[PDB]
Amino acid sequence: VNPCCYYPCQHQGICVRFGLDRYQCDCTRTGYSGPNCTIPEIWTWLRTTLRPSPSFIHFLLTHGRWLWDFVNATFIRDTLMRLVLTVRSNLIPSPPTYNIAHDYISWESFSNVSYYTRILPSVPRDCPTPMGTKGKKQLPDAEFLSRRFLLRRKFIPDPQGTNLMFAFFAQHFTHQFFKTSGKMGPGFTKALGHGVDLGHIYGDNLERQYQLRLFKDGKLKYQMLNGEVYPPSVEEAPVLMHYPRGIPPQSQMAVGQEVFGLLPGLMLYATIWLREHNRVCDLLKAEHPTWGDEQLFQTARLILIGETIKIVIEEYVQQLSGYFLQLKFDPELLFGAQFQYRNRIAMEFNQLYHWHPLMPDSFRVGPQDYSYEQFLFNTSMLVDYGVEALVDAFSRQPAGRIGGGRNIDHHILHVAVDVIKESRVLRLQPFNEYRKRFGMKPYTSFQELTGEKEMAAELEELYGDIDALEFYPGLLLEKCHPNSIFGESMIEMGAPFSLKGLLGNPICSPEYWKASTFGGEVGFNLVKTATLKKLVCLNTKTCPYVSFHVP
Ligand code: HEM
Ligand SMILES: *[C@@H]1O[C@H](CO)[C@@H](O[C@@H]2O[C@H](CO)[C@@H](O)[C@H](O)[C@H]2NC(C)=O)[C@H](O)[C@H]1NC(C)=O
Ligand SMILES: *[C@@H]1O[C@H](CO)[C@@H](O)[C@H](O)[C@H]1NC(C)=O
Ligand SMILES: *[C@@H]1O[C@H](CO)[C@@H](O)[C@H](O)[C@H]1NC(C)=O
Ligand SMILES: CC(=O)ONC(=O)c1ccccc1O
Repeated sequence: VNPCCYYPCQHQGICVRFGLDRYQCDCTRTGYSGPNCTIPEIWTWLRTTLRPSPSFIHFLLTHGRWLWDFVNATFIRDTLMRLVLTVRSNLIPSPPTYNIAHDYISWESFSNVSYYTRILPSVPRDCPTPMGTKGKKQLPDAEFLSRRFLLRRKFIPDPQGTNLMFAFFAQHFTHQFFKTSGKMGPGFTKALGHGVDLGHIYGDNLERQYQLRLFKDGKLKYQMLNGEVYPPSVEEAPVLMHYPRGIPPQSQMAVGQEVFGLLPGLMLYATIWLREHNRVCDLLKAEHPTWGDEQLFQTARLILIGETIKIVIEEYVQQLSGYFLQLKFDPELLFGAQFQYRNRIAMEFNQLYHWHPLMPDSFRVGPQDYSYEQFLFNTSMLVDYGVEALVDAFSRQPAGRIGGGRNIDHHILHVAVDVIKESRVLRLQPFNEYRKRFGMKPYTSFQELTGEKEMAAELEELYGDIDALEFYPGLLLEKCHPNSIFGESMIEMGAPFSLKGLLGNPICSPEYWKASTFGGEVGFNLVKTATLKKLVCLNTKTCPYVSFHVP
């Protein structure tokens, strides 16, 4: 039998088949040696024995308010942020490694970017079981597993007080780089650029961008309604949008991300950013009167990418982490370090980001409470209430807890189901194996996994062996910290993926991080000082309560 099915190689060592039945682990640069890369090197042993547990670190980061307040105001802040930035990233490989077609390095894997990459090779198609060596011959019925462990029974709010403003941001944001090609199958992505390219505002292809663009003052096309500014209609911006048959082009808003029409929350953020883009153009023009359309546009896009990356690090991630340490966005922190300014979206990263539990039972907008069947495709609510109106409403309603289990609304539970199904087609490796990839002890029992005995008990009869527990279910059912939005694994695995994909951008490089790049000091500060509040209020008549945290 395929020896690599036993996943013999520890610590990032590579399992290669040799002869008819042998195998060898390439322990190059893994820090360990031996047949399976288990014998540590002197420095490696020290490092691994002198590293406080993930939970301990988390502890230190979420306590000592008085302490941090003092640290955050010194240089230690920067020092730690850099540590975080670097340490966390070195986990994600770059240049990227494998994809759904190759479980080994290949020039194509590195060239063909329609491919999502993956951190761990697939479970060899010829292993005794679906997960490799352990578990039953057939995995739990996807749907059952979902109804039994992910379906929300009673709404469980996120203890960290995260709101829908955050939720919808997360959705809007991720959908600029998570765009699975329906025409190519799983593992493929129409979101080339694999990162924060703001393709969800400008489009994933030129023609579409060109269509979305006004080609005057560098501005982006738009339309006026009730005296306010909203994205143009599909009749004026003949772009392709995914709306249900029966809705005329004059009722569809063209934005950059085809799917964004299927939720006011999305189209909301779409409007906000469009608004901003246009505004930045104005700013740039006052400064550079000799500039043409292209450059005004091109520059304005770089500024928004900067802003986006800023707001995500200092307010969005901050929100999630709940850290007392003040996260900081400063491309310079890495100028001394060894870092590759490029990113390649991983399928595992895609899985992990399905945060559907955030969605509420219903959507409250003031005295009015809207249902899914009232929200999901409402092509007027946005224009009816207005940007400010919604931002105030979404900032006040709490999002649901992500980790914990049984907290996904039925209206959208069908997704978590496909996520599991897709996982198997992608032949993702076992949860534990991924745990190790991200420097964590594998779980020994389902009862160590979940914080309890009853659910674990059932998961055990179903999966057979904790070592068969799949990637997504593991992330979503794993026990949660004291009162955090999710578990250890979610943080330990996701943080690397998110920090790398944030700093691994060309504008974060020393070659790009110049003021000239953003049209001078004016444009540069726009980035250096961007904030969720400003992003909203500097583009709306009134200023509502805006924040990722419910008041
Ligand atoms: C009312 C709210 C929401 C609805 C109706 C919804 C619906 C969907 C649907 C239908 C898919 C496609 C999968 C399929 O064809 O079965 C999807 C994918 C996804 N959703 Fe949600 N979603 C919602 C909220 C969210 C939120 C809050 C997040 C968190 C950031 C999120 C993240 C994702 C991700 C990452 C994907 C994968 C996209 C891809 O692979 O291209 N969704 N969602
Ligand atoms: C990236 O890889 C995919 C799959 O390896 C390529 O698509 C396949 O192309 C071959 C020959 O053109 C066809 O026989 C298949 O039908 C295609 N399959 C899919 C999934 O579309 C794709 O051409 C590659 N992209 C580039 C530009 O290199
Ligand atoms: C290497 O791993 C294989 C499979 O798990 C095992 O049979 C073998 O005993 C291991 N060798 C060492 C020295 O750990
Ligand atoms: C859309 O929302 C408005 C209020 O924003 C409501 O009056 C109307 O009934 C909704 N239409 C739908 C989708 O049922
Ligand atoms: C210190 C650090 O990396 O924080 N990151 C996160 O909390 C984080 C962000 C996005 C997704 C999952 C996460 O766990």
